[PDB]
Amino acid sequence: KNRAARVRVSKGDKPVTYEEAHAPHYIAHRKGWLSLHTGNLDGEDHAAERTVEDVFLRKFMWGTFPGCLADQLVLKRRGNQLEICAVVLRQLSPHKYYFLVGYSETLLSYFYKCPVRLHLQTVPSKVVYKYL
Amino acid sequence: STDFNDKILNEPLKHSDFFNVKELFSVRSLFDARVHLGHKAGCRHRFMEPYIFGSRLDHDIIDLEQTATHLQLALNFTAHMAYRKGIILFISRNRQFSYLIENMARDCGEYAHTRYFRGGMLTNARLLFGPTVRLPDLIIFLHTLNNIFEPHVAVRDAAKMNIPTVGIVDTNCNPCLITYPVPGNDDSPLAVHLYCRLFQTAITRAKEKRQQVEALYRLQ
Amino acid sequence: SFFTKLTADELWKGALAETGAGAKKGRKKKRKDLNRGQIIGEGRYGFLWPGLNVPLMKNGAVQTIAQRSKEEQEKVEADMIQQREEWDRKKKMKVKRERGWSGNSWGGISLGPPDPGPCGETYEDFDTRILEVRNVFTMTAKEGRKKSIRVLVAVGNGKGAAGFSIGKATDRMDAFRKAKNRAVHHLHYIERYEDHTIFHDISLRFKRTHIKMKKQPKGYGLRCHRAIITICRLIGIKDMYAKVSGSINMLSLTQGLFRGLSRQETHQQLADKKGLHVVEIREECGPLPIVVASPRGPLRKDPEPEDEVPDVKLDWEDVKTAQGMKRSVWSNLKRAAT
Amino acid sequence: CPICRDHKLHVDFRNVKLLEQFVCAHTGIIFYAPYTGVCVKQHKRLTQAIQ
Amino acid sequence: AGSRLETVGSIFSRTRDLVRAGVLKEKPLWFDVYDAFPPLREPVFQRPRVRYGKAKAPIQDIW
RNA sequence: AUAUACCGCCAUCUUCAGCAAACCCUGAUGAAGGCUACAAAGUAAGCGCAAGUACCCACGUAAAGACGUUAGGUCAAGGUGUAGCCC
Ligand SMILES: [Mg+2]
Ligand SMILES: [Mg+2]
Ligand SMILES: [Mg+2]
Ligand SMILES: [Mg+2]
Ligand SMILES: [Mg+2]
Ligand SMILES: [Mg+2]
Ligand SMILES: [Mg+2]
Ligand SMILES: [Mg+2]
Ligand SMILES: [Zn+2]
Repeated sequence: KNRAARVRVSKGDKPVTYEEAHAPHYIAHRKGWLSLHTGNLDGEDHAAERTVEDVFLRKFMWGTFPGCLADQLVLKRRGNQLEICAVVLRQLSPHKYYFLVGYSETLLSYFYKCPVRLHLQTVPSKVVYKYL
Repeated sequence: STDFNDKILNEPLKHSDFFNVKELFSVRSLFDARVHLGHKAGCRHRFMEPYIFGSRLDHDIIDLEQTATHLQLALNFTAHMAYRKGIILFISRNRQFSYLIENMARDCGEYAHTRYFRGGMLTNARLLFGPTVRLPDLIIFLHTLNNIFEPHVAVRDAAKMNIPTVGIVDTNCNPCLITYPVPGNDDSPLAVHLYCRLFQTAITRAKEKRQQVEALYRLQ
Repeated sequence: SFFTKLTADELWKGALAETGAGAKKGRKKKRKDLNRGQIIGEGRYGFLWPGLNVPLMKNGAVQTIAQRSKEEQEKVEADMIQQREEWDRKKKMKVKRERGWSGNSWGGISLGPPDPGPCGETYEDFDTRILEVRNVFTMTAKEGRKKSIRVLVAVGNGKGAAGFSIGKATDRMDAFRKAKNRAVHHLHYIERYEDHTIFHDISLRFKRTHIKMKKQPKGYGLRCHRAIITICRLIGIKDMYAKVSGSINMLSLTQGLFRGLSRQETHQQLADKKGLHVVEIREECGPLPIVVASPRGPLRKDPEPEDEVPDVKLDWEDVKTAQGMKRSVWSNLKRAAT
Repeated sequence: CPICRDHKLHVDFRNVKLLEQFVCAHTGIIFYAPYTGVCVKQHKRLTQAIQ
Repeated sequence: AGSRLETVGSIFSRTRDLVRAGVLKEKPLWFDVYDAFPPLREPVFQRPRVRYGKAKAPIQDIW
């Protein structure tokens, strides 16, 4: 039985977002990609570097906004600008949100030698696409 | 509110025949409609014996005197419920009279269920229809038997839900759980038409009398 | 390696190992959320980041990056450990449950009022008692042996209204809910004589269970099978004797008890039926007659036959007890108030 | 027991309100010790106080 | 919470008893009409039997 | 060391269509069972099938294929519970 990135059915008490609710075979059919860059296009280079950077960014944001991310990040790369669109929760204080936004922007910019912006979209609670 | 209810709801309960249902029929009318013909003596039901006049050549004859008394009571109950604005639901699985009963229900402003009675219509009503649905206040069985000669499951379900049931019980029926049994012939078109006309007339009389009494009270 | 680290959800899933071949047929560990007490911006170096773990503005001046002294950080860590251990201790400690018939038995345990109904219906007045919990197993084609709970519960208001129900569920709590919600739709009403006992002696047999219930005077107590004591407390009966012979099947016992208590002729019913006064003669009240019920309709002028010798089918146990030949080391024992 | 667990409860012949709780209001007979759970000592004191 | 025990008493008896007990706060719409004009027989469920010995149906042929 | 503690990814029936919570009913309120269309107690959210989608059509092939079975495979992808070594 296929297990890859599938949230198996339950008694109907498990809330799941749009991303979780959709199995791998729905990528490009019902769900897009969480990281957009030119590394994987034909004739382009640095796919491995982009993948490693994406993985580190995801871990770093998860650990830097603990219990705040309401859904997976979206990593967009335009030229050398890196934009992290993050959906977060309206629990942490705005002071701490701003502190962490500035902190993450600066640290990631210095670490990856590129201008990094972090766009937070706040929601009251995790958006539930369906109940599994 | 108190005086309104006292004089509207409880006023008719002080009279033996407030709606005058006895005039709607006579033993002669029932006879002419053939209300007195039952099934063969072999199909007879043990609980229908008290209402059977006899057996004319292995054919049961329903005592139309008892039918007249029972029909008086059933019509009076139906009239009082219609006056009180309760929901009256006509049930019958006789496909020969499904159309007629539905038309009578629509004309008299009440409801009908002449189709396959799905399980739980009454016992599971809140889930099936909605938590705030209003169940019928009276169920009138024009044929208490289903299409396999068994009692309509609605009879048992109505008894469960405490919905009074008027019901025409033939000599092969089981009147034990029917609140107001009316021993009669439920298979002749004449008899079924007479029953439909009687209930329609009683309900219409009750509703119009309710309106008239309300107008009389509210105009003063 | 940083890149080989996972999240708390995945780590706890793997460590606890709820799902698995072991849990398939039962062929402990506690999920501790380690992010509970942690504060964003608190690390072992004791840095005070303005705007994250300390107030941004102090007395109108923007604070600046500072570090707690070593002793201050030690104090903070000690306080954190204190909170952790207090939370763990309060988690480990448990409240003592009020046992039912026995310490480990579900029977006799209260379940609370039945859940409120949809159409503005509430049963706070009702109390629910568990009479039995079983683990019935059925062999299914695919899932080997399948475990289920059959619960018997009795609800009642203590004012006559009482019913019982069987709930089936894979989970014990769902079984309880089903049973106690179904009970309230199947309430009997039991006539109680003077609101403390039954109207007359009842000998009945439901399937292979015989129940012999005796009407008793005030203050006699409930000398009945423990389940009957529970059901009688629910119904509202204070005083009655009851002997259960034959099979002691709990469900047959409950059903037969309710059948007997529901099919009893009140004194008013007897007086109406026989067209006579029903007269009570209490030994405590001397020869004074007490008309407990009188016919609603006319009263018979016929004094009723005086049968010289009754034809009642006596019970050998009653006869033996009356004659004093029943010397049981187990009868008339001293027991807690019931 | 009920008497020994509450030191404010005193078994004294003038404490009729407490003494009544251990006499059946319908028969007037002092409940035997297992009925109420009172120890033998406190039951003897209760019986003496009731008398 | 009307009792769903259609085999125990009649709808009238169950409704009356529950109202007396206080389970039913308000009498159902039909209760007053029933109490005023009851049927000739109280509708209590009875399990039918088959006559076995010398018992015969009291129906007499109409001659 | 332990796949007979697991997460992770899967084989298998599956070249299946059923799994179903929450209710209702039947069986005397036992384990249990719940269908007849000229219908006779079942209603069912959700998952699956189906549908939708990719390739060259609406066909076909992919993909998908639930709940469960084989303590099926993997502690040697990695992580991890328990246990074990630390000159
Ligand atoms: Mg496969
Ligand atoms: Mg007929
Ligand atoms: Mg113990
Ligand atoms: Mg395995
Ligand atoms: Mg394939
Ligand atoms: Mg498909
Ligand atoms: Mg193996
Ligand atoms: Mg192996
Ligand atoms: Zn003591």
